[PDB]
Amino acid sequence: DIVLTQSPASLAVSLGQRATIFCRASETVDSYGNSFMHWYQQKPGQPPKLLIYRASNLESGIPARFSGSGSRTDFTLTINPVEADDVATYYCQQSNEDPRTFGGGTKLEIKRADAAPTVSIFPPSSEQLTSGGASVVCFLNNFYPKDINVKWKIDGSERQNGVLNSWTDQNSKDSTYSMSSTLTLTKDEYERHNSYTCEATHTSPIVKSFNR
Amino acid sequence: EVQLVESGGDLVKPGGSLKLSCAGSGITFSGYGMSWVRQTPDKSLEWVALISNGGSYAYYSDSVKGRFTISRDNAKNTLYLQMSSLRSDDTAIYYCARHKGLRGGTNAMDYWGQGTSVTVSSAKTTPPSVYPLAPGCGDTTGSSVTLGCLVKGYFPESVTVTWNSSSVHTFPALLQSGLYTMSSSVTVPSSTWPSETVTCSVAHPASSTTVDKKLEPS
Ligand SMILES: CC(=O)N[C@H]1[C@H](OC[C@H]2O[C@H](OP(=O)(O)O)[C@H](NC(C)=O)[C@@H](O)[C@@H]2O)O[C@H](CO)[C@@H](OP(=O)(O)O)[C@@H]1O
Repeated sequence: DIVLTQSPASLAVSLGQRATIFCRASETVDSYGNSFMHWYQQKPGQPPKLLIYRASNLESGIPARFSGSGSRTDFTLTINPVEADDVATYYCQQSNEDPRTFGGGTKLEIKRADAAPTVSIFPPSSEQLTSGGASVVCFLNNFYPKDINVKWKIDGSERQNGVLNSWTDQNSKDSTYSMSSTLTLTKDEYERHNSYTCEATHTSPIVKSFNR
Repeated sequence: EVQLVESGGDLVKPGGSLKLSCAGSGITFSGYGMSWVRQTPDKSLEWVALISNGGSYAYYSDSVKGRFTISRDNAKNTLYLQMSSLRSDDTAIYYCARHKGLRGGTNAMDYWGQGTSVTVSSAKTTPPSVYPLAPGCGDTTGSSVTLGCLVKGYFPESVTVTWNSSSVHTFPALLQSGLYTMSSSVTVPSSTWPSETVTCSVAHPASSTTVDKKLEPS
């Protein structure tokens, strides 16, 4: 079986720069005077899309900023100039031998200026209270870099878990990240407390709070 | 006008069976090899199987040989994957893909279906509860207002949220207890809300559930 190894696993690049992604095969993928390595792009919530076939041929419909080269065991995909739109995972795949195999993927991320989140907080909806549960939701929107810390305080005291935090993938237009933080509790516990605070750090923390 | 239309994905018990279908709209499969590939929950891509133009030649990955069958019917412009002896780690999004048809060797996968989701589990189908996330009626705002929908207590994973009214943010689902929770947000100009309608539409095919929540203040 031909094993494919991609490098690097993730690469950060500034808008307008050249991005180069590498794929090494464990044995040659050449035969009949061609190289049977293909490259695909995958954006979240979308199926894979063919970029380059047979190592060096641009697929019809694909932007000209994509190109590929190589032979035998070494292959390169180049994106030049990189656009905000190119955030995705990129895969190499060989068809010289069955079973056909993919590489592990390389995530392309955009390097960008720091940005503070816009934060929104939502008490439990009456619908949910009516049902018997209580979730308090915080959105931290359009921030950079991805590394941010969120903490909840209930009546001044930090709730560490029953907390679910989920990040989006990098935004395809402005290159920021967003995340949701949800504190789930019992209705009874919710109504036992007064002050609820979601706070973002990373320091001058950004805060949103409400009282019952 | 090209689309590969997949169906059949569902929740299935371990050891169970399931048949996926992929039919070409505005594109012919006749003359071309085809493959199935899956994306597991870690988001890696894994090649599953292929089949030649007329179906003379079939090949299977090591992980599915002896359990899955790839077939096709060119008169119906359709590709199939029959799955049996299903196990937990078959849980994935399954894509069909047509191959290019070039001479001089093998070919890349040029057209891909949207993906159909398969979950292998003993757990039961539970529809989602959907709750609106809107600021309070009095609350000061501006220049934009952030709204959302909280989707809670569902299984298996595949739900789609669509907004009708704007930057939409989609937050991946997480497992709480035995069930999934996800949220979605949208940002709209202050001046346009609550005067203009904003609605989140939540679909969970496994339970045949479709919920529309109109976002109102408070
Ligand atoms: C050597 C070769 O052609 N390999 C290709 C392989 O071929 C399988 C099979 O395909 C035809 O049979 P039908 O299935 O009956 O069409 C072919 N017959 C004719 C008339 O050409 C047979 O000779 C041949 O054995 O199939 C795969 C894809 O299915 C090809 O891969 P790509 O799709 O990636 O190109 C492979 O090149």
